[PDB]
Amino acid sequence: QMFVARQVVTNSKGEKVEVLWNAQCYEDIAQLNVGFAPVLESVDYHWEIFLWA
Amino acid sequence: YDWRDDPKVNKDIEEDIRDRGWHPETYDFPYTKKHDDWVFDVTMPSQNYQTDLTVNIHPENKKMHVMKQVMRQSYWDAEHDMAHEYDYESEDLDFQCESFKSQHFRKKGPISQYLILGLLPILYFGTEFFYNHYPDEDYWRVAHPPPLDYPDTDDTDDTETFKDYKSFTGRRMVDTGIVDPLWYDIREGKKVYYDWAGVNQPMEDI
Amino acid sequence: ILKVARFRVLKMRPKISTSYRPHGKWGDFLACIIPLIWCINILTNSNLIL
Amino acid sequence: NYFYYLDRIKKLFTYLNDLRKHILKKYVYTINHKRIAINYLYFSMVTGLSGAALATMIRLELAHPGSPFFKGDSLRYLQVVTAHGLIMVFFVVVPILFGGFANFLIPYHVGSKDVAYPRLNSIGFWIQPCGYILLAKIGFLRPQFWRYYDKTSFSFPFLEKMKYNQYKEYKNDYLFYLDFLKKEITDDHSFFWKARKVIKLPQYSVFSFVPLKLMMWKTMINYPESFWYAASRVVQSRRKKVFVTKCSARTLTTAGWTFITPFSSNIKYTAVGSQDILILSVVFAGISTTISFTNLLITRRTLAMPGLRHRRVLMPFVTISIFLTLRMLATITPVLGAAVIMMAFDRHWQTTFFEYAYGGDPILSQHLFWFFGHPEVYVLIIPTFGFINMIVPHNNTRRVASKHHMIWAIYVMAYMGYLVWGHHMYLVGLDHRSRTMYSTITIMISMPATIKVVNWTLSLVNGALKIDLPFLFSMSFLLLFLVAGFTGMWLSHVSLNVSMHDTFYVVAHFHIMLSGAAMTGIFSGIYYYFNALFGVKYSRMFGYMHLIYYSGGQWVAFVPLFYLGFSGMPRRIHDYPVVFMGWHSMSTTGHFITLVGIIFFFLMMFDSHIERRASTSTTLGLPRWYKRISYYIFKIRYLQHTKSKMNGIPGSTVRLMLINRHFVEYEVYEK
Amino acid sequence: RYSRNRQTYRTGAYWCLYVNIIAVVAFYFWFYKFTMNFGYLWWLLYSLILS
Amino acid sequence: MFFELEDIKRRHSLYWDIYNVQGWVRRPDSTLYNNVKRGVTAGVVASLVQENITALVENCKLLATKYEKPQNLRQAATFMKEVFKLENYRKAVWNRSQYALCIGTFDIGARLATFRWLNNGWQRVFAGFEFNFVRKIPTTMLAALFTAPFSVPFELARMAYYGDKTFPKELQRGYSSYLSALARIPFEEGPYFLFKNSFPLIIRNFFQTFTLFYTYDFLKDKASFAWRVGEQNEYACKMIIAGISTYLAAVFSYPWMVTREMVDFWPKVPGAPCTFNGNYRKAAVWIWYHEFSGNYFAGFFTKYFWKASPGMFLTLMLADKVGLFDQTTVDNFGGAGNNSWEDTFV
Ligand SMILES: CCCCCCCCCCCCCCCCCC(=O)OC[C@H](COP(=O)([O-])OCC(O)COP(=O)([O-])OC[C@@H](COC(=O)CCCCCCCCCCCCCCCCC)OC(=O)CCCCCCCCCCCCCCCCC)OC(=O)CCCCCCCCCCCCCCCCC
Ligand SMILES: CCCCCCCCCCCCCCCCCC(=O)OC[C@H](COP(=O)([O-])OCC(O)COP(=O)([O-])OC[C@@H](COC(=O)CCCCCCCCCCCCCCCCC)OC(=O)CCCCCCCCCCCCCCCCC)OC(=O)CCCCCCCCCCCCCCCCC
Ligand SMILES: CCCCCCCCCCCCCCCCCC(=O)OC[C@H](COP(=O)([O-])OCC(O)COP(=O)([O-])OC[C@@H](COC(=O)CCCCCCCCCCCCCCCCC)OC(=O)CCCCCCCCCCCCCCCCC)OC(=O)CCCCCCCCCCCCCCCCC
Ligand SMILES: CCCCCCCCCCCCCCCCCC(=O)OC[C@H](COP(=O)([O-])OCC(O)COP(=O)([O-])OC[C@@H](COC(=O)CCCCCCCCCCCCCCCCC)OC(=O)CCCCCCCCCCCCCCCCC)OC(=O)CCCCCCCCCCCCCCCCC
Ligand code: HEA
Ligand code: HEA
Ligand SMILES: CCCCCCCCCCCCCCCCCC(=O)OC[C@H](COP(=O)(O)OCCN)OC(=O)CCCCCCCCCCCCCCCCC
Ligand SMILES: CCCCCCCCCCCCCCCCCC(=O)OC[C@H](COP(=O)(O)OCCN)OC(=O)CCCCCCCCCCCCCCCCC
Ligand SMILES: [Ca+2]
Ligand SMILES: [Cu+2]
Ligand SMILES: [Mg+2]
Repeated sequence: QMFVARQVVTNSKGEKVEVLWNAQCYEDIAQLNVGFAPVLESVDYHWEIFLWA
Repeated sequence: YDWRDDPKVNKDIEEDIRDRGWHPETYDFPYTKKHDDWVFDVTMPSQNYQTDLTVNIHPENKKMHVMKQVMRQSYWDAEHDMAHEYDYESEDLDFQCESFKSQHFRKKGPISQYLILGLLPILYFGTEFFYNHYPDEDYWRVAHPPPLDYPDTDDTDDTETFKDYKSFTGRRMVDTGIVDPLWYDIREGKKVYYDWAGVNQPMEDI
Repeated sequence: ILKVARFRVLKMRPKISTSYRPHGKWGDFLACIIPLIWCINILTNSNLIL
Repeated sequence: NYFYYLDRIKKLFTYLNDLRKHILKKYVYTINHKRIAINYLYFSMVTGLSGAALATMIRLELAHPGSPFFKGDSLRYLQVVTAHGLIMVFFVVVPILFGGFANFLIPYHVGSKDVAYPRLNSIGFWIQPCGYILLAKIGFLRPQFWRYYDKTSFSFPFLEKMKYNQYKEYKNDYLFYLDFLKKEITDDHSFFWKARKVIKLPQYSVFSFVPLKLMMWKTMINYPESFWYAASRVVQSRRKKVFVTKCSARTLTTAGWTFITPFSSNIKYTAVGSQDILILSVVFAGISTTISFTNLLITRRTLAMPGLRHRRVLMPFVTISIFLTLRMLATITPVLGAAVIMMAFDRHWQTTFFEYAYGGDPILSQHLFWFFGHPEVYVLIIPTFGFINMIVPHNNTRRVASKHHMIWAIYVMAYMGYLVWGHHMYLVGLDHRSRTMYSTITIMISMPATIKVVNWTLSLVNGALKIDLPFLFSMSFLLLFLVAGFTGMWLSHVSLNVSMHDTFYVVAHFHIMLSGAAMTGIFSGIYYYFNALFGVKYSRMFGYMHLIYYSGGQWVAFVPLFYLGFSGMPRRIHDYPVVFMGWHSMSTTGHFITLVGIIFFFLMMFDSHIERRASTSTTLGLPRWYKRISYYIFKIRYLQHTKSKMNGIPGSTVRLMLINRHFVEYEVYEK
Repeated sequence: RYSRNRQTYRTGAYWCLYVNIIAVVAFYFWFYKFTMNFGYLWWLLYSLILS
Repeated sequence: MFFELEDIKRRHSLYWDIYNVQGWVRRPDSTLYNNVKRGVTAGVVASLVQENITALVENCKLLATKYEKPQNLRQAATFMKEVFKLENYRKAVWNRSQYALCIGTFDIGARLATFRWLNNGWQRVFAGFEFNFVRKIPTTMLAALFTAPFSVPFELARMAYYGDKTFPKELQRGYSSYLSALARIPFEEGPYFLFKNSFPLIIRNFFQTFTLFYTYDFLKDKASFAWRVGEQNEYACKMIIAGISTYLAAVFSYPWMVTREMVDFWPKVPGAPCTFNGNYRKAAVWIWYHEFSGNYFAGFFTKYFWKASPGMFLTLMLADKVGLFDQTTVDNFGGAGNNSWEDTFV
């Protein structure tokens, strides 16, 4: 639920960089699963969507 | 350490099979534990047999493994959560700290009140009608016909109706069939409805 | 209804919807013929009775 | 220590006090939008149960002729009907949508830490209960509280003050006080009740008929209560007849939720009491709506995330509909407030605003009320479309069909509903020019609804369907809405409207609209945001039961009402011709089926909380398969997850052999 | 951009409670003439007195 | 006075209502003897047919497992004749007829008697459809719970009798018949041998009886408009309603009976604890909370449907015929309908 895939791509400057594909939601942050574990389940429930405003 | 709280030692603790492998007390808040990964050797062999002519995969012969229960939702720790949410009034600056652990996470708690939640329509309607006796105290009571000539003749009119039915005009009307047959008999001081009248007998006068 | 219930489920024949945004411009006008006919019939009958 | 148990009890007391403080801080004094929305949802559940109880009362009264429920209380029935309508309109759908759903979703869909006015949001939440109670308990509460068998003659003489009026003059003029005292005492400081029963006893020339409870003053002197116990239900005599009046004052009634004048605005017909309470509560709810839409609109305008300040398209359809409805409410609320204030002035100060005798215009009241009333129902309905418009794409893994066109259709409906308020006043006697204009615009309104219907239908084709309970609720909502709008369009027929005005056909139409579509969309949104609201997944079994029973009850309840309307049954009538018994029984059965569906919904919530299982997103992090690479990723992860979930059940061969050789009951053996 | 905002409104909650009380009591007294008999549930009045 | 709790008896005064109908009035036919007799008759008649059908189907399967299944009508006829003349079939028919006599008299009869006792008095609306079926719901639930465990002892006795026949001569009890086995088991293994771990059977019986009786009673009155206004065939409508009722009963009852397969018959992982700890209640809870219905709905017809549904359908039809679902309906504006005749025509 954090990243749905990853790739390693060599940029024009010759350096290899990692690109991660974030999990997405259909226009609904409420439906978006905000987590910090490689888990599909929606474990974390946040009362404050924007903790730091 | 207390063995009374240890399921392995204390046999009086009823294990919940539906929560096997999930320990809410071990959650991180935010949860940062990985419990799912690539799994093979169940139906798809982990080794390589694409070009093995002498080996053919039979997925039907799937060996049974340990049941994987769905993840249990986090359970609240009352003291820890209360301490975390507690803030000192005139001793704490009004601000939000950088650390994300200060986020207020929702943790499921006691489930008893949800029984009343589920039964609320029954409870609410009972309070509305039975408890408040709405619209009146007689609507929900088992129906009883009035006693003979009770409360007054002008309202009951049992004797006059009986005489009319027993009279020539009453018999002629019954023969016509527009008027249904009499439904009660005046016994020795009491009125008794016939079993086919589909009503209870009048309540006793005491 | 039959097509959706028989083939559009993930099990049978899901379709990769690659379209980003809609592009209809006059489909509303084309569709509104039927409600237009409904309104015309209603007006005709009502006025004839009136 | 000698007080270990006491120490444990002290710890328990400290824990309880800390928990009390924590609960007060987190759920009572909090300004969090999500918590406010959850409390709004619970209050909405309570108010919906109250409305369901009122509807049950109405259906029981209408079950068969003869008033089996109210037993002749036409005024009480009218009050109950008005309470039901007002509670359902202003205190169920509005709290659900603009109270819970709006407060929960708008911050998510605009990117704001909190609403622009957290204080106003909390105030709007905490203000509802008073209005809810006022509009809900009128059926129970009457100015004439006492029942028909209460002997008020045993208590009123104590309240009478003219008895001692003679002493008032001498309390200030002592000159002739002695002469007054020298008079003859007849009834000074004494009460005498005339005989209530014929008594023939030559022995006694006078008989006592004083109340039994008032017989002895030794207990009355120190009792700090009014003398109503003596008159309260002290006689066994009763008359169980429908024609026996239960309320002496025939004017203690209500003029419905429409507030038709001069019936509503003249005390001669609707006396002081529930009518005035409803007037003031309507003004109160108007001000509450003022606060609510001010807070929400300013939140959107000032705290929307960069990039979504003006792009209405990008926001989810529910949020767009909510904002449009808030703008409509802002436009229309002052008109209703002014009309209600004028009604109050006519009732109390007798300003004769609606009295034709000296320039009053009774039809002006209807104009002003309906000008807000039709936009009110449009406000109620518009947010319901967003639920389906969001759910169908989510489960179909496909973009919604013509989102821009649907937005423009809802907008055109919203800002053209301001010129059709007279379709509720066709027969009032307005000029044919205005009548024709209203009819024409009303029939024209049908087109955007057809546009939305075709867009909904096209959203279900050529996609990856993921059947779910919200999807089934959306399908039921569409099925109900089609018939609802068709019946409304039929009502738009002027000639048919003449016969169908104030009949049960309109009742059936607007019930199929509100109770069907709005409630189905509300339940669909509830099941769509169950994880976001309660934090746990719902129970699909009780969810399916609730869906089936609720939809069936709605259909069975509100389809026979069309037959009743065609037959010609008027509205707001508790006793009707015998020829409607069957369809009224069907309607009551449908209502009870709907109640069973509500029971199933509550059991669904209870079972979901019992299960307390973490929810998993169905999209798996890939809402849209815009590319074949995304499709492959989703397929791989989905197959892996299915294998993991099936890891605990036997293989196909084992299951088949067990099923085949399960039977073990034979008689003879040894081959 | 906005400065830190207080996360609780106790005075607001109590003001709303008072608004509800005023609405209910005033409407009942003016139009129904009914005043709640606090002595019927004497233990809530005693709860106030004790508090 | 007699013990710690006192059953205080109190007298009351006269009270009456405008309407004396559409409430609860005990029918004269609702008595212990008559209700029990009708229920026993219907249950026995249904159970005989159900068990005969079960025996015939099982013997057909037994014959087909060794011989090719019929290819045409003539082959089917000879196959059926051979099944009928099979020695095992006759003994199975006799034993299962005894089992049906035991079941229909003590379980289905008890269910019908309790249902009649608790729901006879619910009058219906004259010239209308009965509303407030929520009032009947508690009665049906009470009857179902009361009569649910009346079949587990007989079923366990049957299972023990059939499982004893397949042991060697040394370890075989040697039960003469099902009745002998039932009479002997309580004194040999004890009464609890016929009730241990009875949750699957009890829940199956409850979810069968409740959702059969209540659903049939509800439908037979609510769908009556078909033959009351549409002039449809009342018997055909009742047959369709009974079919729907029995199908719903089978659907709601089979999943709970599937617990037996999951707990005992599914292979156990070597070294790991039992997935359900051998607790049928926990297995049923897992089934209830399981996401996929088909997993535990597999084998619905090959295992349970044709062993349970026909009996329930026949029981419903026989109960309707005898009159266990017949309610009393009288006009509410008639002489006995209401106590206020001054407004019935005015
Ligand atoms: C020692 C004493 C204690 C001192 C310590 C401190 C005490 C603090 C007390 C604080 C009190 C706060 C206010 C309380 C309000 C309570 C209301 C209530 O329930 O009243 C009815 C209540 C019960 O009556 P009831 O018949 O059951 O019900 C009422 C009837 O239904 C209808 O009845 P009614 O029609 O008569 O209506 C009256 C009713 C209201 O009923 C209604 O509902 C009717 C309302 C009608 C409203 C009409 C208008 C509509 C409203 C809006 C109008 C404006 C418009 C608004 C909208 C805008 C429009 C533009 O309210 C009242 O009774 C008024 C209050 C009575 C006086 C109480 C004051 C106590 C002292 C306060 C100050 C203390 C500090 C002093 C300084 C100390 C240091 C030196 O009566 C009482 O007052 C009894 C309780 C009294 C408690 C006194 C204080 C506690 C001590 C008790 C003695 C214990 C022993 C002590 C020993 C000491 C040894 C050392
Ligand atoms: C009428 C009321 C109507 C109310 C309507 C309400 C409607 C709305 C609500 C509806 C839902 C209600 C749910 C209630 C809670 C259910 C909880 C649950 O599922 O777990 C319990 C329990 C779980 O236990 P466990 O520890 O998980 O063990 C699992 C084993 O597989 C199974 O456990 P086990 O193998 O360890 O034990 C099985 C049980 C087997 O026991 C039975 O079959 C007896 C029936 C009740 C069993 C219920 C389980 C035990 C509960 C505690 C003890 C109950 C005592 C008897 C009942 C009265 C007290 C409640 O064994 C015993 O407890 C002792 C048996 C002793 C040998 C047999 C002797 C019988 C008496 C013979 C002499 C007297 C009669 C003849 C002579 C008369 C004088 C001439 O599951 C069950 O036993 C079945 C539950 C089925 C639930 C579905 C709905 C049907 C419920 C039927 C129960 C009542 C039957 C009729 C008797 C009561 C009324 C007269
Ligand atoms: C009216 C619609 C208007 C809008 C149209 C829009 C465009 C077309 C519709 C959209 C596409 C829908 C496609 C549905 C079929 C999907 C494939 C299939 O064959 O299904 C098996 C499929 C499971 O197969 P699987 O995934 O291979 O199973 C493996 C695992 O076991 C995994 O299994 P699981 O964990 O998912 O659990 C499955 C379990 C748990 O799920 C349930 O038990 C579902 C409960 C649904 C209740 C609501 C439906 C109505 C119930 C009866 C009410 C009486 C009046 C009915 C007629 C008038 C009202 C519609 O259900 C079952 O055991 C099997 C369900 C029965 C399948 C029926 C076969 C025919 C389907 C084709 C359409 C039939 C239309 C006739 C009416 C419906 C007949 C059933 O079931 C589903 O995916 C769930 C949906 C099943 C059908 C119900 C939904 C469609 C009807 C919506 C009605 C909306 C109004 C509701 C209120 C009515 C008040 C009176
Ligand atoms: C108001 C308008 C309403 C419109 C909507 C309703 C109309 C239909 C809509 C369209 C859907 C139906 C058409 C397509 C499917 C048709 C069925 C099919 O192909 O599957 C065959 C299948 C048989 O098994 P199989 O799949 O061939 O497997 C054979 C294997 O070798 C061995 O099998 P196994 O043991 O391994 O078990 C395999 C079993 C696995 O087990 C299951 O999955 C069983 C559970 C299935 C889901 C149950 C919930 C959903 C359905 C109910 C709610 C929606 C409908 C509401 C209807 C309201 C009333 C109109 O597989 C299935 O059965 C699953 C697929 C078929 C059933 C589910 C999908 C179709 C929907 C249900 C159709 C039947 C409705 C019956 C009446 C319902 C009344 C409420 O199902 C049936 O044959 C059952 C229906 C027929 C029952 C007839 C007898 C009923 C009364 C008892 C009589 C007892 C004897 C006495 C007779 C006396 C005569 C005078
Ligand atoms: C949510 C509430 C709501 C909604 C959305 C509507 C929507 C509409 N209403 Fe209604 N209405 C009410 C609630 C509502 N109404 C209430 C409560 C009253 C009475 C108030 C009172 O007096 O108490 C009322 C009264 C009312 C009247 C007065 C009747 C009378 O007094 O005699 C009229 C007259 O035209 C009318 C018309 C319409 C029209 C044209 C729509 C349009 O918006 C509908 C447009 C949609 C369509 C026309 C759908 C098109 C159909 C399909 C695409 C399906 C076709 C399929 C088949 C034919 C099989 N309404
Ligand atoms: C939203 C508006 C709404 C809703 C939902 C309903 C729902 C119902 N209504 Fe009503 N009704 C009106 C608005 C509404 N009504 C209006 C405006 C009038 C006109 C009054 C007048 O003119 O005087 C009226 C009039 C009216 C009459 C006419 C009485 C008469 O004229 O004599 C009848 C008669 O049976 C009736 C019956 C019903 C029934 C059986 C339901 C059933 O659908 C009720 C079942 C219950 C629900 C549908 C809601 C249950 C709520 C929950 C379970 C909580 C949900 C909470 C969350 C999801 C968080 N209504
Ligand atoms: C969505 C939910 C509501 C569904 C609709 C309900 C409508 C009626 C109101 C019932 C509310 C509670 C639910 C009870 C359902 C089962 C009982 C029932 O429906 O009662 C009806 C029936 C009496 O009705 P009847 O006499 O037939 O009416 C016509 C008479 N001419 O009575 C009987 O059959 C006898 C039943 C006896 C037991 C009933 C117990 C009810 C308890 C309710 C909760 C009480 C809470 C009290 C809280 C107190 C707090 C201090
Ligand atoms: C009752 C209304 C309230 C309940 C909800 C209604 C929802 C309506 C949705 C539209 C589609 C369903 C068809 C319409 C409803 C059922 C028919 C009806 O309302 O009954 C009236 C009709 C006969 O009426 P009429 O011809 O005017 O009689 C005059 C006599 N001199 O009667 C008939 O001709 C009988 C037709 C019965 C059809 C029932 C179909 C729905 C029930 C579930 C499926 C039943 C399947 C089995 C049917 C077996 C029939 C033998
Ligand atoms: Ca009536
Ligand atoms: Cu309108
Ligand atoms: Mg009118």
